[PDB]
Amino acid sequence: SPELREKHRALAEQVYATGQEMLKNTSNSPELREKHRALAEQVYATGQEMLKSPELREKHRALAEQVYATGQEMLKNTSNSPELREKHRALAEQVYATGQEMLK
Ligand code: HEM
Ligand code: HEM
Repeated sequence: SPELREKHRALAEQVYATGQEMLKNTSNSPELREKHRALAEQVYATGQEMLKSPELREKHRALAEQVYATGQEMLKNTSNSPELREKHRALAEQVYATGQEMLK
C-alpha cells in the first residue's frame, strides 16, 4: 500500500514535469510526448491498483479518466489547438489538487 502510493506520487510528479515542459512548446518531440503518455499510463494503473473519503477518491478517479480521454484525442494530432491543451491542463490541475487533498 505505502510503496504503491509513493510509486503513484513519483509517477504523477514526472507526468506534471513532462507536461509543464511541453506546455512551453508549440511542438514537442515524439520522444517527450510518448514519455509523458507512458508515465500517464503507469500513474493510471498504480491508482487503480490502490483500490484493490470514498467521495474524494470517486471525484479524483472520475477526473483522472477525463484527463486521460482528452489525452487520447491529442494523440491523433501532430499539433494540438491551445483550447484542447487548456481543457487538459485544467482537468489535470484538478486531479493533482484532489490527490494532495487526500494526504491531509
Ligand atoms: C491519472 C492521473 C492521476 C494523477 C495525476 C494522480 C495524482 C495523485 C497524487 C499527486 C496523489 C497524492 C499522492 C501522495 O502525495 O501521496 C494521489 C493520490 C491517490 N490517488 Fe491518484 N492520480 C491519478 C489517477 C488515479 C486514479 C485513476 C486513481 C484510482 C482510480 C487514483 C487513486 C489514488 C488514491 C487512492 C490516492 C490516495 C492514496 C492514499 O491515501 O494512500 N489515482 N494521486
Ligand atoms: C495526470 C495527468 C495527465 C495525464 C493522464 C496526461 C495524459 C496525456 C496523454 C495520454 C496525452 C497524449 C500524448 C500525446 O499527445 O502524444 C497527453 C498529451 C499532452 N499533455 Fe498530458 N496528461 C496529464 C497532465 C498534463 C499536464 C499537467 C500538462 C501540462 C502542464 C499536460 C500537457 C500535455 C500536452 C501539452 C499534451 C500534448 C502534447 C503535444 O501536442 O505536443 N499534461 N497527456
